[PDB]
Amino acid sequence: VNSFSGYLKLTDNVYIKNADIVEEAKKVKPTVVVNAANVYLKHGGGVAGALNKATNNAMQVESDDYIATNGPLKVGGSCVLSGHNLAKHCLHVVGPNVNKGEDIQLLKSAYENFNQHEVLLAPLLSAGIFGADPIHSLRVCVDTVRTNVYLAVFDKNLYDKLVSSFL
Ligand SMILES: OC1(CNc2ncnc3[nH]ccc23)CCOCC1
Ligand SMILES: [Cl-]
Repeated sequence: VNSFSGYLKLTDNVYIKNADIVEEAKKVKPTVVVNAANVYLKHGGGVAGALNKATNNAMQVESDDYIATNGPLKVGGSCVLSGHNLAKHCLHVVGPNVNKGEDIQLLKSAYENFNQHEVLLAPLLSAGIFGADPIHSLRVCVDTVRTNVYLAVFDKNLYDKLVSSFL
């Protein structure tokens, strides 16, 4: 039993809700919140910009030190950093950015990072400003993630379409 509330159950391990991931994280304080990161951990917009703003830029400060030490992530890769005031940990996961020409096949590799964590609050990878089809992202999530994932979908209109078309 966990403290996630109001989710629709899609499969044995995948749950979905119309919610602002920032507000969800502040309420639940989950062990792991997933950020929709880029390889530079430049949290300028989308989910990443919103999560960073909620940390008063502390996420960006930590991220800049991480990059200065380690260099960029790989598309499809991830790193675990602090969750600041939002979660115990933040799993920064890089889905492919379609608006950069990146190979959508890497979306499965990106979701595989979730399997290293027993429970996660997460957005749909590569959705929004990363340019992928969210229906496809949800399908890849369900077919790749085996741990317990709670998906926050900000757009109410998009949430209803994902549920109604879910196979
Ligand atoms: O959910 C999508 C990604 N964007 C966010 N998701 C959750 N919480 C958020 N807070 C700020 C941005 C944001 C992906 C599916 O298409 C709709 C947008
Ligand atoms: Cl977005």
